[PDB]
Amino acid sequence: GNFSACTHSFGGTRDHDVVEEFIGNIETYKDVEGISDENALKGISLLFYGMASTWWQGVRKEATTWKEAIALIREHFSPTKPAYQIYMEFFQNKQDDHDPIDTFVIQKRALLAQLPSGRHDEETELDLLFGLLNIKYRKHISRHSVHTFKDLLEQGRIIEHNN
Amino acid sequence: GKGNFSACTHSFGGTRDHDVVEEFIGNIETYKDVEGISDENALKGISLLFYGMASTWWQGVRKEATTWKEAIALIREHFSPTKPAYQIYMEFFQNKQDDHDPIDTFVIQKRALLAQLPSGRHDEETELDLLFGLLNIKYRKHISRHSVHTFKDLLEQGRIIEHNN
Ligand SMILES: [Cl-]
Ligand SMILES: [Cl-]
Ligand SMILES: [Cl-]
Ligand code: NA
Ligand code: NA
Repeated sequence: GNFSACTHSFGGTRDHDVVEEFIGNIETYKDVEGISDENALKGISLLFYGMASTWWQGVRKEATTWKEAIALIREHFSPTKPAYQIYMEFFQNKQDDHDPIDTFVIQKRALLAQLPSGRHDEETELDLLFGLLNIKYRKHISRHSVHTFKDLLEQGRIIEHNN
Repeated sequence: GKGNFSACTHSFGGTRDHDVVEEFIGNIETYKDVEGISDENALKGISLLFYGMASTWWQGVRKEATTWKEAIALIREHFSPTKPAYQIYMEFFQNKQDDHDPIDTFVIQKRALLAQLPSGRHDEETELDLLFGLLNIKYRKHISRHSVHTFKDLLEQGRIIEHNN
């Protein structure tokens, strides 16, 4: 009753649906066979082979609960762009002299939409963006004069129309 | 009785001092409450409370302040001397860790900026995400993002690399 009879296995395939299917299968097996969280944690290494086994050897001390073991599998194997990479790319290029504010804001908010969904509110997102705006706009627009991207775009478009 | 600030003894000239701003806001909130002035009327009468730079400032922003609450938030935002968050982020991302900057002084310079943002805005995981891309390849070869959870972990692992090299 520790997964020694379980026919599900995971080798480290970096495929979201494969990871969710595996996690779903072992949660079901655990529930149907009446395995405790503590025993599921002590037996989970029986379900890994290849790269997943080498991986588990490296992280198992971090998994103090069954729930943390499941979170480690999702975090490590479900593929995503690392947040640190998104921030670096966000700060890599300032707004050009001839790039209008709408397309500049679209591209930047597109990078912000790659970060975890609940992490930043619109105020924080505006703070991240505001320093990259062209000096042409910041001469007219105080950070304290805008609360939303829509406020910023409304003032920026007026500036563009008056050139 | 009063419907305006004509009997208020408090005024603000634009001193960029957090304690002065909070004292002024507290004093006009007390007067407003004692005289039973509504939010809407306090906003219509607020210009009497400003002189000098604060008067010129208010002339320039008053259209943005559609409520008393928004007026008070604009005073706090404009007169509390702080580096604005957007400038903190730009300065943070301006310099990568050089080949000769060790982990202690790199982390200290970056924490000096992060400590100027609102205390509850970013948890340590988010602060490490902001930092990690700026770390020199000397550290990133040996230190995986998934392997550090705290600045203490990062400092401990970076010092081992330095002790070896
Ligand atoms: Cl079993
Ligand atoms: Cl006062
Ligand atoms: Cl501060
Ligand atoms: Na302005
Ligand atoms: Na407003």
